[PDB]
Amino acid sequence: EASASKRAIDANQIVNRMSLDEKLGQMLMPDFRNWQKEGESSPQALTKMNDEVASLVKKYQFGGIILFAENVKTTKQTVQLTDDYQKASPKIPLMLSIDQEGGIVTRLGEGTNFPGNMALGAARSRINAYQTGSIIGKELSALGINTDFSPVVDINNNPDNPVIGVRSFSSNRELTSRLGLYTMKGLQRQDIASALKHFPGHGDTDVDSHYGLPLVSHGQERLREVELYPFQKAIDAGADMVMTAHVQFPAFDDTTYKSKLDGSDILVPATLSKKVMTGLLRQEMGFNGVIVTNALNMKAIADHFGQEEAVVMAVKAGVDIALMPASVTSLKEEQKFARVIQALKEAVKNGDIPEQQINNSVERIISLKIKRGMYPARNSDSTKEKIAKAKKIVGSKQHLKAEKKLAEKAVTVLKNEQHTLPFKPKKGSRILIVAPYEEQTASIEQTIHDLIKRKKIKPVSLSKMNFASQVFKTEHEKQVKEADYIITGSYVVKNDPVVNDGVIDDTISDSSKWATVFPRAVMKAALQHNKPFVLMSLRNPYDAANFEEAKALIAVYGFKGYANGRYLQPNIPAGVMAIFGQAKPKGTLPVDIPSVTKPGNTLYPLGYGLNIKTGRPL
Ligand SMILES: CC(=O)N[C@@H]1[C@@H](O[C@H](C)C(=O)O)[C@H](O[C@@H]2O[C@H](CO)[C@@H](O)[C@H](O)[C@H]2NC(C)=O)[C@@H](CO)O[C@@H]1O
Repeated sequence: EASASKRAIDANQIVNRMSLDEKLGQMLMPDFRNWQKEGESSPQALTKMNDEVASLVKKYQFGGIILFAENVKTTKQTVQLTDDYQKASPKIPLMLSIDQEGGIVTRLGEGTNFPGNMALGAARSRINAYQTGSIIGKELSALGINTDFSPVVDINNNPDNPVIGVRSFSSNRELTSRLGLYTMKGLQRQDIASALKHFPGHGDTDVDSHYGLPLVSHGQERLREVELYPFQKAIDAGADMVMTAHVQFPAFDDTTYKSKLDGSDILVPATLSKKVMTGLLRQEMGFNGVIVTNALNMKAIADHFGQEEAVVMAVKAGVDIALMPASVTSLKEEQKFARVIQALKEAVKNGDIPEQQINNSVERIISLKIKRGMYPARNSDSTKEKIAKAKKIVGSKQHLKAEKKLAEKAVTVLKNEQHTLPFKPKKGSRILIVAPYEEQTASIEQTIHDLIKRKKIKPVSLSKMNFASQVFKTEHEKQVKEADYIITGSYVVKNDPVVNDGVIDDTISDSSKWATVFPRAVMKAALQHNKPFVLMSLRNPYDAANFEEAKALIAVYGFKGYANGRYLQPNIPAGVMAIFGQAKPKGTLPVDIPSVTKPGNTLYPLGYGLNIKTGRPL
């Protein structure tokens, strides 16, 4: 009430005293993922502050830094790094931001990973998203990280989407909106600034904006009804920030520019559109929080617009923060920042960007820093004290317990005929573990090893088969014939098996098609030899359509395995626990699964999921 009124006035008074260089500095958020010091031969992961990076923070007075996995490998190192970044910031504390989404996008080396957004979708309950946001937020807070670029509220209603997929809650706008809203609230309750992404909605692309500039051709009515819906709900409920999409939406803005690549005309990406960022987001939708660009180093921008140019265009469009405006990995490259600043200055001096617009943007940034307790600094503990506290919080047993429950709830049973599941092996049974990569067979193996040690199943022998880039051969059939039980993980991004007249082609010997051909070959051999067989879908669940013949089929919505003594995601263990009757899946599909054998039909509908014991829909 009065705090918000005081905050706006304080932000105004503070910005009125800043020089233009200081104001423009606040609007930049670089990364320093890697760094090459004086005397070093090439850039390496920046895990510890040095005086070279600190001097650039002091010189350019950035508003924030985005951190990547390279920068946050251990809790102890992270707390030291964020303290050191704040010590380097000469006047205003930094936003220190990160992509700790959960599931398949996480960064913290020792943090709790969580099963991810589509898993939260499968589990349905919005309180689970709140708990996820809250725990991630608590971990980030302990680490001195104050901004999370989460939640993704893109709606994955194009199954071929290669960049969103299980990063989305759902193909349904209400489920996505509800879980996005509660993620955001959980983060904010821990005083973490939360950014909705990617506006105005990246869900219906089949092109990755990392590698090319995607186009969404839907009309305004559809965009308002679907894409914009979860953004509006979270904006109305007090979203702090919104990250843009480098994606073309001609229904909102058909302005074109001459590409710097091929000289051709290209539709403006939303990030650089005044109609989208000011007309729609700011004015129509009433968002007055911080608008941050998607990363400006991505091909969707960098291919077609110059480096300085993209930053200037983004600010002209109405964004408040330019994310990763230039890549500087040594002091020899530091003028890149000076050139971005000078380009912004010229735009202000010529009136192309009124100085008042700069003031308003910096006031938003400062206001957010005050609102979330970044400014002034709240914590008077020593770094040693902060480290000790964070080591008890980040990846804590309580957090691991919560992660396990959520991952297990999310497991979605799609088929279980004649009680194929749970597997109940006799002593000495041979279990064949089949998955694309060694980390995935290792995750399944370790989980089973733990079950044996904890006397949950009888002792069994385990063999592994890693099938990425392989073609199913006699040696593989022999292993199938020798097994008593077979667990196979399937991994797809875009599910594109070759099918003719309703028949999936199993005659394909091109090893590059391994993802859609090899698991089917294992199934076929297992069924032919009357072997208990379960297929676990590991990434996008659409591959469930590749296994209509199977008697047992589950989806876990997360594919990362086990490496260096650590589970990189909880999803595979949760699925293995379900397979052996040691967890209760409660998942229902948060997307439709299109039929592969009958194109244009839905094989499994949104909301479908079985009770593993009874076979009745949940
Ligand atoms: C490991 C790593 O550094 N990845 C990043 C990208 O992050 C995404 C989330 C990933 O791991 O797949 C990053 O992608 C974009 O950039 C923003 C900042 O990281 C993200 O917040 C944003 O969500 C993401 N945009 C989309 C559409 O996913 C990318 C940008 O250069 O750099 C690495 O690939």
